[PDB]
Amino acid sequence: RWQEDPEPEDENLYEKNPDSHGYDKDPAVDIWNMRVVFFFGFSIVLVLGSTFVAYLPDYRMQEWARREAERLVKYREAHGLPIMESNCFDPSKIQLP
Amino acid sequence: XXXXXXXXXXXXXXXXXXXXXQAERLAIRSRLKREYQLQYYDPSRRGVIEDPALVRWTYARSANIYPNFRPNTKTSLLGALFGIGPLVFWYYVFKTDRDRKEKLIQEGKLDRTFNISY
Amino acid sequence: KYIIPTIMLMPLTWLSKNNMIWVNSTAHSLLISFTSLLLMNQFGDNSLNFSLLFFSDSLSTPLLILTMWLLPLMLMASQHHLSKENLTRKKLFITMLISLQLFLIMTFTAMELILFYILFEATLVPTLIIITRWGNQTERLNAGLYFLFYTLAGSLPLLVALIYIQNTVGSLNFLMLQYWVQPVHNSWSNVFMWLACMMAFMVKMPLYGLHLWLPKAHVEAPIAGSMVLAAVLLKLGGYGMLRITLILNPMTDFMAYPFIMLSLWGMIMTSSICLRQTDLKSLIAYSSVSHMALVIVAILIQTPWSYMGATALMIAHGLTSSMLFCLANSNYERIHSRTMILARGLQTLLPLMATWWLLASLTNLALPPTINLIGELFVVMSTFSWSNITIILMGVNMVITALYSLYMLIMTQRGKYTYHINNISPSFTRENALMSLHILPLLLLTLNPKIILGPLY
Amino acid sequence: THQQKVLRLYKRALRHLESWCIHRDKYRYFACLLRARFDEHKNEKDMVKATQLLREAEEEFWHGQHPQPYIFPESPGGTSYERYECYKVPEWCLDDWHPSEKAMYPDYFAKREQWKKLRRESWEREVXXXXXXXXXXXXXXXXXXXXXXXXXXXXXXXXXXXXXXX
Amino acid sequence: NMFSSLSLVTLLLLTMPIMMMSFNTYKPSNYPLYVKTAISYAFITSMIPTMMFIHSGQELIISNWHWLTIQTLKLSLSFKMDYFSMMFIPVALFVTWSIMEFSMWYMYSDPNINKFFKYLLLFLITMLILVTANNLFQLFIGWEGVGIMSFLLIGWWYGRADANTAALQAILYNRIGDIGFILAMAWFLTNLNTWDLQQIFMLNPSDSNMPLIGLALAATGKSAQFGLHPWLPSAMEGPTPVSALLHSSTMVVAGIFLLIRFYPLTENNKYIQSITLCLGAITTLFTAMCALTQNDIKKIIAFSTSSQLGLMMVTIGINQPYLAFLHICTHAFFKAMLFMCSGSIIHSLNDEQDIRKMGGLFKAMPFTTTALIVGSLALTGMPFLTGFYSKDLIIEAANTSYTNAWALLMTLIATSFTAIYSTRIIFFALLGQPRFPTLVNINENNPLLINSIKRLLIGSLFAGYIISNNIPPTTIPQMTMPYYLKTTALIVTILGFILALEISNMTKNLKYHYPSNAFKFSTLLGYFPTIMHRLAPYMNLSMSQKSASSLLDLIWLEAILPKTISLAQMKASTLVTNQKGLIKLYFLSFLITILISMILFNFH
Amino acid sequence: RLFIIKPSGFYDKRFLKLLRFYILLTGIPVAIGITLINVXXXXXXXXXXXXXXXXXXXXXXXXXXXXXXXXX
Amino acid sequence: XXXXXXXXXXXXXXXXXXXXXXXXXXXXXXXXXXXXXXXXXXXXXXXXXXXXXXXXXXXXXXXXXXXXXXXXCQEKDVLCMFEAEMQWRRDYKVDQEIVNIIQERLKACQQREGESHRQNCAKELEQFTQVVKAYQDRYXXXXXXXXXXXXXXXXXXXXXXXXXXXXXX
Amino acid sequence: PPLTLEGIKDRVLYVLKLYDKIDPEKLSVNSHFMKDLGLDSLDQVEIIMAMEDEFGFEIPDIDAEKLMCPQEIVDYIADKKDVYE
Repeated sequence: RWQEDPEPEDENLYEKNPDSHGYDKDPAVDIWNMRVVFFFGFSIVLVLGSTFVAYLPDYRMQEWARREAERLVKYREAHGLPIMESNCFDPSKIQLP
Repeated sequence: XXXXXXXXXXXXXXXXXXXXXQAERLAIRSRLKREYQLQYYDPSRRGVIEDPALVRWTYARSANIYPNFRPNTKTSLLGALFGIGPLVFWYYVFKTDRDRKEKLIQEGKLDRTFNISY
Repeated sequence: KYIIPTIMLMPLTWLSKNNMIWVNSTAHSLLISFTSLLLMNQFGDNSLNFSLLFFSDSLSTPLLILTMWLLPLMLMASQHHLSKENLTRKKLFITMLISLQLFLIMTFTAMELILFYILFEATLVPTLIIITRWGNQTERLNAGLYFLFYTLAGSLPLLVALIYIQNTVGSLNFLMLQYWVQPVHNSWSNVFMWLACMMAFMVKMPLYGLHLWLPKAHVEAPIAGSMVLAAVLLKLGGYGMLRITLILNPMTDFMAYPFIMLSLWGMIMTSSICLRQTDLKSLIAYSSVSHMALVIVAILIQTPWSYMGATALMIAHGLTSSMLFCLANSNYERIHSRTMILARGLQTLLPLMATWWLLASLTNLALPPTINLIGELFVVMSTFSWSNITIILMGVNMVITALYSLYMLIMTQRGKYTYHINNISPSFTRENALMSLHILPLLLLTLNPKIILGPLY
Repeated sequence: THQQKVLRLYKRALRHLESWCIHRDKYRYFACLLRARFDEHKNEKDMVKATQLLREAEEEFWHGQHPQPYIFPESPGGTSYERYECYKVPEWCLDDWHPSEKAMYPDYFAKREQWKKLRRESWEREVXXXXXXXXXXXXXXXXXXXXXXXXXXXXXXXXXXXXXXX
Repeated sequence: NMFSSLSLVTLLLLTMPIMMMSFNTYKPSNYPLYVKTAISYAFITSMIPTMMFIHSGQELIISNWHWLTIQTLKLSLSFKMDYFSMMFIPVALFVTWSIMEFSMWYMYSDPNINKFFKYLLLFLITMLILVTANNLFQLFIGWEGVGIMSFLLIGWWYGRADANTAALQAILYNRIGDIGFILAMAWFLTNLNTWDLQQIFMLNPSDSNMPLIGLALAATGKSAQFGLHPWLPSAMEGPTPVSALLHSSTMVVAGIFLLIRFYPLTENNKYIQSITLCLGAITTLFTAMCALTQNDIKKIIAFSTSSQLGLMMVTIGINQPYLAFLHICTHAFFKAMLFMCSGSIIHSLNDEQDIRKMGGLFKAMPFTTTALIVGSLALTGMPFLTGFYSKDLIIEAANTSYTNAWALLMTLIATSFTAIYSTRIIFFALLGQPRFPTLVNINENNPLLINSIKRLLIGSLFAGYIISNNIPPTTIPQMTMPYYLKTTALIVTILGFILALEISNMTKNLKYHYPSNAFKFSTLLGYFPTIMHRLAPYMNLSMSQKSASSLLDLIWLEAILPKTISLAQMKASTLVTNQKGLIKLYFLSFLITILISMILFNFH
Repeated sequence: RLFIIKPSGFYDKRFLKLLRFYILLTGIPVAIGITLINVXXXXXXXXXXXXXXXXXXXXXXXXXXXXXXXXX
Repeated sequence: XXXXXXXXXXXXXXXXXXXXXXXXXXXXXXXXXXXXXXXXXXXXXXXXXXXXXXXXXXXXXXXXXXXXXXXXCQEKDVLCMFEAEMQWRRDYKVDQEIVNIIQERLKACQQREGESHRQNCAKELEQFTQVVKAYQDRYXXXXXXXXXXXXXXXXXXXXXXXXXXXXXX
Repeated sequence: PPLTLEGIKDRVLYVLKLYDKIDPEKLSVNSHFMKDLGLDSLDQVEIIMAMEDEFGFEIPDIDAEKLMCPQEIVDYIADKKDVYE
């Protein structure tokens, strides 16, 4: 015996008493939510946010290193023999053993 | 799996036992179809039908695991040799490649001068 | 900057009137998610600390942006569910997402290991309440108890491991301070110290052994299908393996050798099962094992190239598998079963959703450079420098990654559904809007993947 | 039934003959040779001899069984358009069309509304007629035809109605 | 200066309907007409830079969209316009120019008429990137992009059965071909830091690991060959203009195209030279054999692509990249006609795809039947019918080499074997008494058909004049043996046609010949559906169900848990249900506890 | 003339129009974004005199819009 | 400009003597398209450059030099090692794009010559082999993930190997 | 091309008239081939095979026993192929 346990109802919005909606009940709340503020974040974060991402604020010295490398190539080629790296960041270290 | 001759119409007799055998199979087939027929031809429904065959089919793989595997004997133990066994198989494959690679770096160079990435 | 406005979302849902609620929770979350792409992106050669060690800066973690992307996305599909029940039940399970997001922001930002630990395990508590309740099918407890007794069984060894490091070597804290860390001498006492640091991020990052935690949580649906994406956030939420292996044990890789092979077989065998499986949610549950296993292989190699693909895969998987679960949810609220064979029919019944079904399935394959190709390709290239034999096994995996997603397509691209009569409306505006908000960020990462793949890039 | 098994074998024999021969005049010639083989044993009726003939009929036929036979254009199984150019749309997704779009072509909607009202009203009468048939189990093989002519509709209404068209 | 500018125009013109695909401006019924007009001016804008290339000028451009700055790398959307790449663009565009306007006639008055053109445009762009690929990462965008768009094209018709697997297999065998391709990607980075295609021309290392386990393994996925080729007959299940492009010019070239572009590597290494011809030797007969027995209008031409591809694999083994693309550029005109003119028959006489039922006489449909005569004879060794300028140059060069002798003898049988299946379109279906497919069948020539085949007829005859003379060659092979090498290319076509005419007419007349029951045919399909459609999917799924799922994934990997749960509950029950109350029992145990601390423990 | 096949169409086509309406709404500053390169100066590379390292923006290159975001 | 080597000067001159026909189809179309949509594009580019008027030069490149050697101050100190490791990470990011320039020097040779390939140039081939081989030993490659604390060990391992070979010879 | 109800009946009658073995004057369309017209047990299946080749080639083996009369066979072929609106 179930007594009260047998209770189930099939519910679907579809078109019946909704016209055309996404949120359940109230036509006034649905249009102002599902079509306005649902699409306002779709317009700001995706379209106005696309300008940022990586383009514009340099981003971890990606563009800076290009101009920095080019000026060091022409200077070292004119004066020194070794190009860029040969024995870098170590000069007169305190022995080995 | 297939035999020497493909089964399609081979080895079939009328007799008397086979005549009653078809009567048994068509009786259940019509019994399970009529309960579908009464549920299909009505506009008041709207909803996907359950059917006891497909629910038990999904339950056969997702569940019924621990009620099973109580007589393991030897067939279950042979599956473990095909289970954790291949991990031991590849363990000596990669290890022989490491002894080949590590020796070449220290003496008699094999790595190219053009290599720099990773 | 990020904590405090996120905490102010808690009184927002409770103070607002009964008719609204869902409008305020979605709109205010979208404007906060805008500021994440505004301030966090700025970095130098080595990423400089934010402030005091309450919440710190990001060095190699733009994965916070993904959590901010799913911050409103999880609230969208949870509209069809929970609507039948009381207003207090709605207000609780919206705030449990906010509490999840509160702890999730704290995990990625804070450059720590001691305080990071009490945020890693702290994410398990809100998810436990979400998974155990609102389960459509039974055996909720055979997934709820499994959710803790797998993670906490592996993560509680961090208390004996992390504190042992700071008691001998200065303090863990900033990680930027951690140059004090000396290479391991490789002793039998140090064997279980390495294992205790790993095992916590061997459960949440699923291998082949102790992987059963994951598919049980996905099949037994928490709420509809959008709370399943929070479990996807926990796979990538176990990012501490990027921090422990790099700093705490850099010389140790001899003990990594068997654990690479354990994850290597969690690629062929995990893809084999995902071919004859009946449940549609299970087909995404086992595909999520293989994609995260690729990260596991990459981390343990420790080459600078592997991390570039590993960090990319964390973002790649988090927006593609979550996209796949939304497609599973879009059929779950119409047919009311997780069965693949029963729910069969696209274009004839679901016209515009079928194109979303394509783009989600094609991302499991190697598409023209989006993020999934970029993420996977570095790992394959890194494995060859590790050992030449790998691509013979890795190539077989590439065959069944097609079978991961084309089998999902074929069993939906058939003009049948004779037994079915429901699913009249194909997509009620937001249903397709969910699918667009998952794919269009991946399409924007085609132009700039430098923001996504960045561990010293 | 023995008679149906001979009919099924003869139907397959002619349709498999066209795979070997090229021209239609040779097809007509070889068909006459096949008829002479069957007519010699057709006159004599036996329970043992004819059943042994049917089992031996599979032999020789199986020796030349796969030359990739012509499986027709629009035919079940085989090759070349089995479900292709016949996808169409079921009648279940007909009522799903929302207003503004439903207003276009009003004759198609008004005629369908009159037909749906007839199917809904006759569904209660057909349900009693289906259980009126004597079986006292559920059903036997095929569906029973209606005896009443005044009400019409023989149990199934959406069986013949609503079908795919190329 | 204009060479670099006009090269982007051809790429931008094809993306303009994709720009208008997302609403933009409304186009009812004119959307299929808009694609036709887009490719028409794309052909004219591609003809001008080729005219510059005959004179002088070679430019390779980057768009400065370098999305990767990861570890000593720059990867922009690069466009290579060098020789093999430059010549292929206007050839491939002219092939599409007819096929896309053929889709106005075939598949007419369909609800999904717009979507049909949509995926074909992406199918055109992805190949054009692969042709103009200057980076190895840029190479993947095309090589996978064409193989991924084939799913929506082969499985275009919404098939309830068999049609979905036809599109599935096309990627499935391609992904086994991917095993080598991504291995060729990973080897390239580990050995050379540059990663791009511009490196290997300088400081080239002698290694057999790269092209064999790599490019040759990628040549089995795309181009089909011998390794995996059961996806070719299944591809015919899709619409007729779709099956035309995937077999004449587009999908077919992608496999061999890689081997032509990397030509200094094949010349230096001798171990690759042998295996390229060893794989090419089996392709020549085995695929040509399947063309004899199989009797379906579409499926006969489907197997003929791979037999012609057998000669395309020989050119790689002979170390001549210059003669390699010359065959494919003429092959683009050979089978753009033959796949489509046969498709005109299928649409006319109801919907018949069998040669046995079809009996379209030369007098009945004169416009389509004349194209079948030109198309079929052009494949065979004909002195001026565009065959001599493509096919005959391969055979003559193959005779004078240090390479395999058995491979050379096997190719000579294939050159005579071309006449057998080509006559099986003429003598079997076109020629003789009509087979009568249906009672009262309507067959009529449309104005769309006339202004398409006639435009292809000029391209299928004048190809041997324009392409051969304009492109500068390297090293002439024709010098020795007037009968053994030079005449042998033409004599095989003559002796092949005579042997085919005697073999076909004997069964055609017959009368009282009687077809035999017993035959030695390993020829019906090549017995690949018995191993790749029956055995290989079974073996991958039996190891998935008898093993893995029913052993590891649900039992043995879960077996660690009852060791910590069921054994824990067993140990729990021995501390709860134990002692049925009684103060006596608990105090009996307290006697022992003191004795443990005093005697069993050393502490005091 | 025929009744033809049936799709929701109304729910499908409206979604694409509602999507495009909000792309075009924020497509106006995209159109202004092109003219900002046109009217205002884009980039200049020159050796700076020792006085100040950062003013408004510390390092400005390519686009002028980079400096406007650097201030806030 | 300046940094890039390139070729000296390209010849490229047409005589056109054999066969009149229609002069030259390639030259007639080049002259036509120069006035149709090339001169019009040049006029619009000049109009936008003139409309700029006021232009900001700005700092562009930052200095940041030396700031003490990393292999001098040690014994684990937060105040000293932090700025020293910053210098090493700057140089490592610069060295990544130094290789890229030398890489593109070889790319320029392959594009310009084509047929010659290895017979000519030689200087760019030698420049590539010298830098990359030194880059493999000093910066990462075999030294796993990028860390300046581990970089001193890689230099010491090379110094110990060179001293062991010098003692024997 | 579309098929008409009057056209499908005329097309089936034209094939039945040229049968040679069956009399054209004795049977028209309404008369059954099972009892009224001279047709054997093997002849009934052969007549159905010739009719399928002329029209749209679709004939089930199980439904072959149900169709015997030329009037019923013309209606069954038109219903399966969807003819006359």
